[PDB]
Amino acid sequence: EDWDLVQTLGEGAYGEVQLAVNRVTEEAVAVKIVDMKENIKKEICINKMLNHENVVKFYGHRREGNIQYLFLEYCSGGELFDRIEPDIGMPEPDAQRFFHQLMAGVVYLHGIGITHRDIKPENLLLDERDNLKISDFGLATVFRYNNRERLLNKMCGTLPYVAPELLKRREFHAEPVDVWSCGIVLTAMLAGELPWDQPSDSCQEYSDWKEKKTYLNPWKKIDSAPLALLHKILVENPSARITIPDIKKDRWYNKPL
Ligand SMILES: CN(CCO)c1ncnc2oc(-c3ccccc3)c(-c3ccccc3)c12
Repeated sequence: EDWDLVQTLGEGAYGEVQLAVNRVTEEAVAVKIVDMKENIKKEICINKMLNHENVVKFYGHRREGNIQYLFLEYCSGGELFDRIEPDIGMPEPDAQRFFHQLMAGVVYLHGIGITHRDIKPENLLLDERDNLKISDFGLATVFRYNNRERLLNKMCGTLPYVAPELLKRREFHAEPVDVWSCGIVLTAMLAGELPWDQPSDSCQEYSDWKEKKTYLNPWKKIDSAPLALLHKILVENPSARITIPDIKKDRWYNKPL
């Protein structure tokens, strides 16, 4: 149980992720390396609640002086982001499959009162069977406790995926915001492109979308069935926006491919 550090698998703010393999049992893991010179105690506290096949497995922590260590399931398939060919995307049947799994993961987190708050292709990893795994709970927080919803007010995430209500509202519900980001993801997957830099009335592309101008990119690359689902998800008003139970009833979602 001396995981030795075979190779860097990436970098970041915090620090890096190493491919730590055992040498006796040879069991691979991803290890997160975080120079504390928070946040870390919340991400662990959260990683400790999680158990699901579309959520990235948490194994342990190790304080070790100045550097925190997170032993997390290894995803040798890499990021969904690299399965998205620019300007093209991917085959509709692969996208549907990744959406299915993504929704199973999100349902699961929401079910236990947790919101991820930064859903994007970069944070969706793929194992060697290409199974989608939600990764990175550093922006993640509790929106439900003792069966009692708390609204959010900390603005965070990544702007091209963030829902309009969180740029414009003092406080807002957690669940629609993940719902929106999942639809920006789906768009990326079917088009190879992000529609806007941000969902704000000062962004031409976003104003073009609200005006149902879907003869522009990205939308013209998207077949009508998935596009009608995107019409229900990317609803500006978070109360009018589609919920996950209803996403699961939608025609494209249930289309055999
Ligand atoms: C990024 N985290 C930690 C979050 O769980 C990972 N976790 C668990 N397994 C993983 O496999 C990877 C990975 C897989 C293939 C190539 C490169 C990396 C990565 C990876 C991804 C990007 C950057 C850094 C690392 C990864």
